[PDB]
Amino acid sequence: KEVFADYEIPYFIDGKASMLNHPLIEFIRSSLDVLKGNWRYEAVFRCVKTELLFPLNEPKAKVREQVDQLENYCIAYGIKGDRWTKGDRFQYRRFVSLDDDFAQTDQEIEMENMLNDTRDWIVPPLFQLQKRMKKAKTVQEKAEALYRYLEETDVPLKLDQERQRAEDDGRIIEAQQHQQAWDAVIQLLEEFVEMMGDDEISLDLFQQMIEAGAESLTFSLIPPALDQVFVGNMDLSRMYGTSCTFVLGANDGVLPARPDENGVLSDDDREWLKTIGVELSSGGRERLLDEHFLIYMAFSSPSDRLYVSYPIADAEGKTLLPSMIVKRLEELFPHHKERLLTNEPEQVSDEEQLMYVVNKSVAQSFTASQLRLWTREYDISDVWWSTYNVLMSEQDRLQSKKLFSSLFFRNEVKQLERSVSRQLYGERIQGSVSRMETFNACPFSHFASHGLHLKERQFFKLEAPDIGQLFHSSLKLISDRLRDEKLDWRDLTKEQCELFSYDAVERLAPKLQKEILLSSNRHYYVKEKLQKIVTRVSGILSEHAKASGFVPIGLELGFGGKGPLPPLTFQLKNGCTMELVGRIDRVDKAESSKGLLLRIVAYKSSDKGLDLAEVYYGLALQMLTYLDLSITHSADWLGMRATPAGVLYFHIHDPMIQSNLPLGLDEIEQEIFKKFKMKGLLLGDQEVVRLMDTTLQEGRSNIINAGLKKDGSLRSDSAAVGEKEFDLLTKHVRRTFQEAGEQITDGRVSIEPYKMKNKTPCTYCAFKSVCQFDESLEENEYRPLKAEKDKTILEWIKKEA
Amino acid sequence: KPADSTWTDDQWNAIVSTGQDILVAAAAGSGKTAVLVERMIRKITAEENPIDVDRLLVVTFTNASAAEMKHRIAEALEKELVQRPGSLHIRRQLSLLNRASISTLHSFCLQVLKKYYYLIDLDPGFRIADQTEGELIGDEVLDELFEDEYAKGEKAFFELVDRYTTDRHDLDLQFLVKQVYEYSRSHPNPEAWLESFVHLYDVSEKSAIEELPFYQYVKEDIAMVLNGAKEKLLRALELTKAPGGPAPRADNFLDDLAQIDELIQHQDDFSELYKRVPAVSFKRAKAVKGDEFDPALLDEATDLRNGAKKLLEKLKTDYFTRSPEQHLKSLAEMKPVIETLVQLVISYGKRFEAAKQEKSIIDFSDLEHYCLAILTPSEAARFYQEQFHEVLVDEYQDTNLVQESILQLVTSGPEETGNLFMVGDVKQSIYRFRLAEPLLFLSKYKRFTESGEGTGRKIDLNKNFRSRADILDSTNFLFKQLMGGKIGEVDYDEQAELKLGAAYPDNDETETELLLIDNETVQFEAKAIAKEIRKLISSPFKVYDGKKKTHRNIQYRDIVILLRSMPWAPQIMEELRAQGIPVYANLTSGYFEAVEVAVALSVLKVIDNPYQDIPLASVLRSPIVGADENELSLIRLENKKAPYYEAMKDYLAAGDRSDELYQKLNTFYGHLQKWRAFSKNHSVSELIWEVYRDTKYMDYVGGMPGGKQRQANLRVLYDRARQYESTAFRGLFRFLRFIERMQERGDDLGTASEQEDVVRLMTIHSSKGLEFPVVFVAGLGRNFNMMDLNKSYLLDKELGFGTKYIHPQLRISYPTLPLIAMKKKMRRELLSEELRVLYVALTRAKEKLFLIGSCKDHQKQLAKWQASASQTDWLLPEFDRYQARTYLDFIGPALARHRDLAHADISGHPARFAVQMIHSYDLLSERLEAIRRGEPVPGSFAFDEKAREQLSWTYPHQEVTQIRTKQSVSEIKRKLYRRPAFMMKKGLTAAEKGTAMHTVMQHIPLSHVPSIEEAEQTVHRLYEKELLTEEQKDAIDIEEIVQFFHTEIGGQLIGAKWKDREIPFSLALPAKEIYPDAEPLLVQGIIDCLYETEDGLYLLAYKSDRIEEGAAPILKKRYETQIQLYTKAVEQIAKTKVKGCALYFFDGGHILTL
DNA sequence: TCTAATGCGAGCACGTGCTCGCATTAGATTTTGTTTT
Ligand code: SF4
Repeated sequence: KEVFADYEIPYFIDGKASMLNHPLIEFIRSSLDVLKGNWRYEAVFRCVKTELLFPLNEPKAKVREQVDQLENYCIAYGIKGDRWTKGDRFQYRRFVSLDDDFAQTDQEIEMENMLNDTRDWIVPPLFQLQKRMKKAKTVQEKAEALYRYLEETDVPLKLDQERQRAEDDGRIIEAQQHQQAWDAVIQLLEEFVEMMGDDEISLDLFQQMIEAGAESLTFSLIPPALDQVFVGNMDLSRMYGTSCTFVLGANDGVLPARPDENGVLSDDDREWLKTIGVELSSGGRERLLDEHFLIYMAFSSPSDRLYVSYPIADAEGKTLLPSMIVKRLEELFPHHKERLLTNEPEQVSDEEQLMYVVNKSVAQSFTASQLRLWTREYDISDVWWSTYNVLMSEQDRLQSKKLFSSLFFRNEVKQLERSVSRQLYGERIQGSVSRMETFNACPFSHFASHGLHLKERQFFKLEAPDIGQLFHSSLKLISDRLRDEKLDWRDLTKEQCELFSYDAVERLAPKLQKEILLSSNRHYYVKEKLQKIVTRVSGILSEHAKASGFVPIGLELGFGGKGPLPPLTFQLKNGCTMELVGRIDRVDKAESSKGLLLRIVAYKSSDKGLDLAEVYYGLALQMLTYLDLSITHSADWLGMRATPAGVLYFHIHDPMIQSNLPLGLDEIEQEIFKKFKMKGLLLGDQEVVRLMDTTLQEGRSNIINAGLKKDGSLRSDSAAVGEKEFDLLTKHVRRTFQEAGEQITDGRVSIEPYKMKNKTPCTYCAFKSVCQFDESLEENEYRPLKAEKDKTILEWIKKEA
Repeated sequence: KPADSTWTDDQWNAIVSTGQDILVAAAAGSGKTAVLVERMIRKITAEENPIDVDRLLVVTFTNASAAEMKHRIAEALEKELVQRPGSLHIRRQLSLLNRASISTLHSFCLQVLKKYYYLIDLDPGFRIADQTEGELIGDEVLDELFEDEYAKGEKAFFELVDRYTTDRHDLDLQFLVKQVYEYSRSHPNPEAWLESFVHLYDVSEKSAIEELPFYQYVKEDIAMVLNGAKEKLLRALELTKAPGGPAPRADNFLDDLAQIDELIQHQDDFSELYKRVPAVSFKRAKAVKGDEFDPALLDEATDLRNGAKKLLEKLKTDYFTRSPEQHLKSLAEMKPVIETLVQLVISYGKRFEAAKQEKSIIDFSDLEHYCLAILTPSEAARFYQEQFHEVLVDEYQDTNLVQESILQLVTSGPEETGNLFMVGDVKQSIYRFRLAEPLLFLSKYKRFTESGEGTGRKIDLNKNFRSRADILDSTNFLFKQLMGGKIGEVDYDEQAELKLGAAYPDNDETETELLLIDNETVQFEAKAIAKEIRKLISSPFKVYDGKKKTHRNIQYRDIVILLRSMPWAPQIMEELRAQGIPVYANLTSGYFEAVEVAVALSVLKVIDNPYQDIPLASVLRSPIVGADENELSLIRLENKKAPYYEAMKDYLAAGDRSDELYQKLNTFYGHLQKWRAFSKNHSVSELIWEVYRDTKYMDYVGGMPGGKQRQANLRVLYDRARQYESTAFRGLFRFLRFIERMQERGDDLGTASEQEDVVRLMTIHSSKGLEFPVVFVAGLGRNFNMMDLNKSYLLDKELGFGTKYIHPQLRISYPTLPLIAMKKKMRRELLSEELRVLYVALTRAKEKLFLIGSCKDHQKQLAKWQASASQTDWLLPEFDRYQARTYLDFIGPALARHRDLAHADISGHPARFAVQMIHSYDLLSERLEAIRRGEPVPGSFAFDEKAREQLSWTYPHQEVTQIRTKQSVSEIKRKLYRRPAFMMKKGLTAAEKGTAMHTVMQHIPLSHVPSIEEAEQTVHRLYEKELLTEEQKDAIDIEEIVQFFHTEIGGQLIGAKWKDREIPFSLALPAKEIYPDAEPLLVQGIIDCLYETEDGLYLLAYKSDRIEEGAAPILKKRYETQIQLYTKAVEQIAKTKVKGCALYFFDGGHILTL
């Protein structure tokens, strides 16, 4: 069908098409799937997308655009089952955070109204169908309920409009099949009630028989024309006055075809029945021997020319073998040339390559391949140069030019013009550390994120960021209640930790990811898992509080925007101001001989610590930014000029210790406690280490990544650095932000991903289909980042200074 | 019977021997296929008492082998037919061969299912599901089962979940369920094997550790490491005897050794070992001061002693950190969790089978199990035993237990007198991960004798007819020191060694080469490979054609690079393609990371639901539209909050037609809307093709770098859509969901050039059964995959299910004894398989070998190899072979004793090697612009006239290719959705009554004018003849029937020379008479009546039209063209002429003439 | 996810020197694939 349509060859297929693609049959089947599966997402929108449910005399292009946004909504909110048949309106809110609660924007009300309107015209006919279907017992009243479902939705009128449109565009054969489909369905129902109309039947069996009957439905054979290529079989197909005959699929197992015996009677059954005196149909060996007569009739039919062809490989690439007939013909005609059929013209003669150019489409198709082959140092045939010149000599040449533009195609990225970038990003870039890191990893990823604002399809699925937000807000709530009851983390008992954490998660659950934790029993148990995690974390924070000299100042402290702290500000060459707002997880203060000390703690779901290489390449700029702001504003916000004590990561989890020793309960508790030993960076001195772990007298610490010798000096295993390194790192962070913001305003949006430690940011990115990155394609390569040691990094930052 | 004809005695035995089950150990290069064929031919083409082909059963691994079997048998039948042309039997076997039972075991099982569907609960029209389709069904029933279990909320279930899941989700448990179920499907009784899980955990304190099954592996492991600690210390003691060696420290050694021996004394007593092993300490090393010693050897002895320390500490942490009683208690505490797990898995199995039956669907596992259920021996089994006189099984070393239980069932007679003929080779069994059992082969090997005395026959084929002496010598030399014991599972001796049988003109460059690279590593690797290949091509290497005895210069076809894994393949392909080396390789994954596939899928997504910003942006930026970054951002500028699609529509709604970006988005928009409407009426495949032609994206990617591949990637997406149409039928909705669900669980498809002069880069596993003059095996300096032995649980064929001791409340976990046992067992089994992989790797060649690996430091690793190569006996130390994690760790030490790189015969073996210590540093237009411009190229081309003639050509008779041949009167003149029967009132419609009267008019006697009584009589007879329906007969007007025969035309009808009615006619009309522009088309109809008088020929037609003067002119034109077509038919066909036409109307009894 | 290098103190051998024993982080590295119509 597709090849002859593409090669402009009129044909007559001696076969009847199936109705399984017709909107009417799909409408019926998927409807019964809605009823059987209790309104599953798939069945519902299969039912809707057949457009037979669409409002009468309404713009199809508008209704579709409404259904689509309803679909996306149903996906994001996991709408299924009785939720469709409930009286409750589908509530919509574009953005909800579990740390607050707003009121619906007029936009959201408009959207929600549209959604509920769409639902309100989709549900009723489908609902009423379920009403009658449950109540209907016998087959007749079920078929009656189905037909009523067809008539209430004005299906005949919509089919009539469709066939009229088909006639109007000239697709008259397509127009006829609508009326054919309706007649088919009606006949099916009639026969059904004729044979079992009074019999009481189940919904499953009714659907089974409807499905079975629908599978058999056939469109009436398209009548033969005055001049067509007759394509048919070798068994029942008849011919007359045939000049040229093409024989297809001369493969082993195909021709002669191995006869499938299966039925009620096997070959041995029929054979023995034949010896008894009962004559039924033929056997396997008989119909296998008849194959030669069939091949004979097919071979003897053409008056002028006979073509016997066979493929050597199937659709997938599996080897297909020539038939016994091919070898037989090689015997009868020993010096007859075998002709090669290929879509690779360079494998046949120029005279055969000339046969390819039969029309404009296929000529363009092949000559584009030939031109690419030509670019690969191959002296392609001149016929394609001739056809090329013809394709550029007639009117429709821009189409061909566009097609041939692939010859010099590279995944290039044009730099954003100043006016375009200024309008897109804005006059003032109000961003965050996350955005800057996103740009640093890949400029194009930033262009698709904070530029084009492309949003991936939202699913009713609990992801890691959602869980992280749950943890953050939970600890926040617990902290607030702690200061409310004049309690401190030190004074928390096991019972109190459990109740506090459990209730906190209980409070945050109905606003986390469209209420997913309340949607199923499985997610209920997930909620309990999360409650256990927050519980243990609470206990660890308690123990840490009782062994640290650092007191938490502001938890979830935001800078910029509405936050207490002012935003860090940057000036650019383009004139655009660049301010970064963000939310520091935790800041701790501590008094010492060196004065005031400030440290920053961030709650991570991962254990891995800060990598100076990642900081150098601007991939990890969160902590040092938070520290920089906390130190620079320590006077106007807190008290006096403080000193960077360090940056710390806290691993929120519920660990399972894997000890090879029979441990006691106390030893187990200690082994659990040791799993929460914070990673990050510290200040290279004894006093700070003793302030972060007041229990540590000599040896290693179970809270911080540092140790002590007999002297009092920290060991080399300690992840600590001098104040020089800290200030140097912060300056490096500032320079990264400045340069990044500069390149952003300049319009740099090139595709430049990195590859460090066999890791690519492309794996976590959703813009893979947008960037269309191709490493084989030149000008498109990763950025190899040497993973050097910390001292080498700091030496680089020093040489840059 | 004995006879001679170019066969060997062993091959001869494999051909003629009959009367019992025969096992043929065919080595690599042996003519197993030729022997198998000949054996069949003799039975098929015998003179005394021949048997038909359909009385045999040939089971193969791949369909390629079955097809090859069929063709070689066919050729032999052809030869026999040349020698005896007259024979009906021999001719008949050639006809039967198409119906022969040469299949795979799966195909045979399918045949059984199709034949005996009624024995089990199966649908006769069942469909074998896609792997992805079935797995999606499994995923669904898993989620449903889990949800139900969470709903019940039983304590046992939660206990299971808390142990085998993370702290955030329960995925790992469901993966565990899937794994256990799959692993259970490899036993002839999955439920029983699952219910045997608890027997491993059914222990107490009073249980003897040494009496339990799994301890078999715990025992040997200790016996191994202790013997590995003794030898490691003996070598230290010997090193004290060396002149530069330290003499005093031998005291410490003499102490340590004494301690280890003390442990070896109590190896069988686990309880005693718990008391002794943790108490063992190595005394402080006696420092040796002086320059009379040797710093290298001094520091080496300490390394050896610390090696013993490492081994001992490893042994202690493995077994003796808790008492055997505590071990037993831990193992006993885990039992209920195991019971819950088993019942859960069983529930999943029943739910999965029920789900599959609901959709008339089976797996590939179901293919074996349903077949086995049928055969159980039952009537079917007895029939198949009756039918098959012999059963031939190839690649028997890769048969599983279910397949075996089917084979032993379809074969007739006990093992002593069975007909099961089986051929294979354990040394080539590289599929254990697919859960096949080579032990099934080996057990029958040992069970059988070289004779057929009261048992099965074993036959050994040793001669290698297809490979050079150097290859066989190298292979035998290497695997003589590697295969054997617990690492080889098979003793490598004579009658197992490869023997030369290939006549070869000797070459000097055929020696096995080893290229060791110092320091991507794959970059240096591939570059070294490229250099050797280029040297082999540049300087003429002669490949010998054994069949025609002629040397030919080596092609790229004769060079193949074999890898253990395929992630290294792309880089090697890139480097070799850069060097100028043609390379082809097949991929089983990475289809959805191809950009063209991503773009095409993005298009399908937008056609499904346009409100997806990412697939939309993908299509817009793709060559399909060609929008750049400025244009894309320009689209966003129009609307910043709304979806990207809305922003596009808004730009279209605000833009001017003079903009190029407008043209882009508009043309795409029209295309999009067309596709939206097109997808609703056509299948997915049709939509893909239509997109491909409307975008010319396939044509486009065909003209960009690697377009050959890219067009294929787009081709197989169409073919895959057609494939999916069987799974759950058509629809972009269904298709895209299926693809999305396939990817989200991590499933992939292949990127699916077999012509000469291409270098094939492929897996060693896939090279099985193939052969090449030159073989490259790289990645030999790369670690094996030991990821299987890390998780908290493990699955075993014998021991069943092992797992860590996990306590959810106490947050503690530690490995249980049977787990560690299984780890040791699975490791040495894995190592065996790997060694066999290396075997097929080396035996896939015919001329030359290329061993290539990498390392860090040459000299130190060479010393590391020398450490292992110190033993006098052939076989390398079993512990040192166990400690291997790299292929080099196998090859190296075996090569260290050799003369080229250790006295006695090992040095004199006829194997030749060439070692290269390579280092990383040593490896270190007018027409174009014409096409870019859009301008034609200048020049005189020979096909210019032809091409321009053909592109301008139009079919002469195009205007009639769409014109229907057969037409109708109503249709020519021209040139309602009905209700169901059970919804309307009882019959009696216009068409019914009209036709009912028409029947009377065409059946009423025209002899004379009938009265009312005669008319009623005719009607009654038509009622009894069943010519009239009773409802048609009940409803009839009697007046008009009388009225017609009282008319003038009626009277002329009664009185006529000749009369005829209902005369079917077909008329050929020139195309022009109906169609305006520019060959006869057919026009058929039925003339109601014709009658001839003395005046002429008159035509008559009946009409039941609604009437009751002014209606006559309308009725005249209503049937004008019809009457003209009737008259034209009579006048043209009958060559006569019609004088006057008449139409009678029932409603009133009116007649009008034309 | 398990394997190799690092830090520092303790006690044992010939008060000082040196080897061991412990505890940790980083750290490097990294699959195999028939089978049906
Ligand atoms: S995928 Fe990799 S390359 Fe494509 S955008 Fe995201 S990061 Fe840049």
